[PDB]
Amino acid sequence: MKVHKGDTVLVISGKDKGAKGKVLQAYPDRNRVLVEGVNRIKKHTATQEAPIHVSNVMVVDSDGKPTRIGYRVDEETGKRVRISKRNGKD
Amino acid sequence: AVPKRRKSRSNTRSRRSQWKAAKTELVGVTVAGHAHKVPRRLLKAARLGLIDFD
Amino acid sequence: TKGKRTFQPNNRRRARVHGFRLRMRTRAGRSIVSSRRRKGRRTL
Amino acid sequence: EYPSAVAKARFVRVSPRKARRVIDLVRGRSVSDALDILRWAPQAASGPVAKVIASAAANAQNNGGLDPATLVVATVYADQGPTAKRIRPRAQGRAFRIRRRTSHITVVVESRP
RNA sequence: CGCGGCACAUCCACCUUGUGGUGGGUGUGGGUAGGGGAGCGUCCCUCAUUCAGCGAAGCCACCGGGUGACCGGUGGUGGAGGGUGGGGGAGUGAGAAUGCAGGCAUGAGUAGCGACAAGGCAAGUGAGAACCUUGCCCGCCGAAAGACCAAGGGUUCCUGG
RNA sequence: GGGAUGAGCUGUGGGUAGGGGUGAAAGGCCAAUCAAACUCCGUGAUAGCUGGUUCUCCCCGAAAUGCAUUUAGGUGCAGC
RNA sequence: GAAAAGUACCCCGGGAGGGGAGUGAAAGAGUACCUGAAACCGUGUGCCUACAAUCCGUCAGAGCCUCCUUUUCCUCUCCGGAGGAGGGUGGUGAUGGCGUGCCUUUUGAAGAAUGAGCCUGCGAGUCAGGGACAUGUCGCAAGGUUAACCCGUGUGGGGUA
Ligand SMILES: [Mg+2]
Ligand SMILES: [Mg+2]
Ligand SMILES: [Mg+2]
Ligand SMILES: [Mg+2]
Ligand SMILES: [Mg+2]
Ligand SMILES: [Mg+2]
Ligand SMILES: [Mg+2]
Ligand SMILES: [Mg+2]
Ligand SMILES: [Mg+2]
Ligand SMILES: [Mg+2]
Ligand SMILES: [Mg+2]
Ligand SMILES: [Mg+2]
Ligand SMILES: [Mg+2]
Ligand SMILES: [Mg+2]
Ligand SMILES: [Mg+2]
Ligand SMILES: [Mg+2]
Ligand SMILES: [Mg+2]
Ligand SMILES: [Mg+2]
Ligand SMILES: [Mg+2]
Ligand SMILES: [Mg+2]
Ligand SMILES: [Mg+2]
Ligand SMILES: [Mg+2]
Ligand SMILES: [Mg+2]
Ligand SMILES: [Mg+2]
Ligand SMILES: [Mg+2]
Ligand SMILES: [Mg+2]
Ligand SMILES: [Mg+2]
Ligand SMILES: [Mg+2]
Ligand SMILES: [Mg+2]
Ligand SMILES: [Mg+2]
Ligand SMILES: [Mg+2]
Ligand SMILES: [Mg+2]
Ligand SMILES: [Mg+2]
Ligand SMILES: [Mg+2]
Ligand SMILES: [Mg+2]
Ligand SMILES: [Mg+2]
Ligand SMILES: [Mg+2]
Ligand SMILES: [Mg+2]
Ligand SMILES: [Mg+2]
Ligand SMILES: [Mg+2]
Ligand SMILES: [Mg+2]
Ligand SMILES: [Mg+2]
Ligand SMILES: [Mg+2]
Ligand SMILES: [Mg+2]
Ligand SMILES: [Mg+2]
Ligand SMILES: [Mg+2]
Ligand SMILES: [Mg+2]
Ligand SMILES: [Mg+2]
Ligand SMILES: [Mg+2]
Repeated sequence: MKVHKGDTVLVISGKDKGAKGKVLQAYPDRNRVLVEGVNRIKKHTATQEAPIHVSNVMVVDSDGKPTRIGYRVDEETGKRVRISKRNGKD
Repeated sequence: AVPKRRKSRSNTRSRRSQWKAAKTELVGVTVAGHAHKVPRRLLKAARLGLIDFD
Repeated sequence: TKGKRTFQPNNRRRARVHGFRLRMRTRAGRSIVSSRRRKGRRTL
Repeated sequence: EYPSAVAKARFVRVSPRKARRVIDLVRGRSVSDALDILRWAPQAASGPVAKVIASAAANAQNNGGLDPATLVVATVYADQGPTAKRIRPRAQGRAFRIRRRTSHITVVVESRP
């Protein structure tokens, strides 16, 4: 994925469209993530979050608005660094 | 001797309706201060505590 | 022979008549085992 | 029209024709009158048929708040369920089919003076 | 024969005067084997167009239409594909093969429930006992219906469920 | 009911194979099958024979005779 | 089912199964689960049926039941249609007449000749080829046409043997 555990995300589709939360756990072989506060499930005892598909969230770029995310060879270690589109940071 | 033809819906239902259970008569019993209902041939044993009412 | 049936089991005679080391002695038997590997039988 | 209660009994391992012989005794009778007809009926299907009238009388009193002395068996029938198939070996290498029939039993008791 | 609808052949009139159309006479129209002509419905593709989560298909019901195969409307159910027109292609239409597969009736709550040693009571256990437990009684085998191996079987043995 | 110290019965292991075996001989038997076993392939064998062959309407509409036939319940040609 | 959010808790029951709650857009999706056809099996209800001989239909036809409508009346009259009279749908059918199943195969079958218990699904003139004969139709025309092959992203262009 391009979405990791510590990332905060914006829900862009679904019932909770517009909610900003952060990923609690990532499930790469299902393309699903757990975001805190979204699609709360009233499960019968014996409410927590359900996982949503990763195509319904976008990573927030630490300057407000969400973004598609890109890569950048840092030229000093040889490992790609996950950088933001729309004004190009981290 | 096998049957020659299958019976119609009218002919199988007329015979089959005569397979029916005969219900029994029930009379009244008061034992230990409790009103029950038993068949009349069990009336002596109901008055002697020999019948379980479940 | 009243009451006697065709299959009287004996495990040493199943192996000496139908077993692996008899199949592998003649060409007819090697072609049977090669054609049961080819079909996919678990038992040869 | 009248306040009622429904209890169903699914996958009862009683043949549907044998169930219907013993519900003909209690159709339209009151619940007190039907539980003791089914108490003294010698047939074996009277066991399961009595428990569904009893669980219909319980749902009327508990879940509906209805008077037990005014309940009557308004509607009872026995449908059928799935049938398991078996084999009974017969003479000279014949094999015949044996059927295990099941029943669905519905009781609608209603409250009326 | 009378009155009204349809179809086919032929004749007479015309409108690009047979590729045809319209109108008017007369004649004809039972039909198996079989020959010729013209169509309905299902599916897929192409072009054009038009519907559809404000509910496609499929299904069910009611009301209607056509000369037939069949069609349309409206509603219920349902949850994602259809309708029309010019063309193209068919795994294109079943009631019969002692056809094949699956589901279900009829016989019918009927035959049967596997030897001619034979069970009974008391107590127990349990939601439930003719059949399980324990005790006593009665009966049957006793060159086996007792006790051991072999072949064969393969965990069926024991304990707790 | 026959034999029941014998041309006896039986156990275990072995041998003989399909126009071949084996047979105190019945065409018996050779894995519930035998006047030539079973299985797979040639193979979708072939059948002048029996059966089946699925929506519609419009128009016309037979024949069961002749001749020949290893032919007579088939087919060629004529007739319709 | 989008997601297991697969029904906490209470009641009846030994359980199984259910009812109420609750989840879900929908349990008219509840691990027997998408849609849910027919055979077949019940329950409820309208009409008919216990003096009649029935290929089970068809035409004539009385009554009963149901739901809409024409004329004054309950004129509470905007009401309501309240009941009856007339008509009209829908269901049923006392009674009268007529009436020998379907298929196959035959000179001829309702035949006591054959096949079919029932429903659903499947199950039979196809394809190849510069083949053969005959035709409809299109292109070129005293000529018509290429085959293998070659070049192209293809259905296009070459290719006279
Ligand atoms: Mg998405
Ligand atoms: Mg046997
Ligand atoms: Mg005529
Ligand atoms: Mg005609
Ligand atoms: Mg014809
Ligand atoms: Mg709707
Ligand atoms: Mg389709
Ligand atoms: Mg229709
Ligand atoms: Mg519709
Ligand atoms: Mg629809
Ligand atoms: Mg369609
Ligand atoms: Mg088209
Ligand atoms: Mg076509
Ligand atoms: Mg077909
Ligand atoms: Mg069919
Ligand atoms: Mg059939
Ligand atoms: Mg069958
Ligand atoms: Mg009988
Ligand atoms: Mg008996
Ligand atoms: Mg026994
Ligand atoms: Mg006891
Ligand atoms: Mg003795
Ligand atoms: Mg044991
Ligand atoms: Mg044990
Ligand atoms: Mg003697
Ligand atoms: Mg003797
Ligand atoms: Mg002797
Ligand atoms: Mg021989
Ligand atoms: Mg001889
Ligand atoms: Mg034999
Ligand atoms: Mg031979
Ligand atoms: Mg060949
Ligand atoms: Mg053949
Ligand atoms: Mg004619
Ligand atoms: Mg002849
Ligand atoms: Mg000829
Ligand atoms: Mg529950
Ligand atoms: Mg509920
Ligand atoms: Mg809710
Ligand atoms: Mg739905
Ligand atoms: Mg089901
Ligand atoms: Mg379903
Ligand atoms: Mg009468
Ligand atoms: Mg007569
Ligand atoms: Mg004859
Ligand atoms: Mg004929
Ligand atoms: Mg017949
Ligand atoms: Mg007959
Ligand atoms: Mg028959």
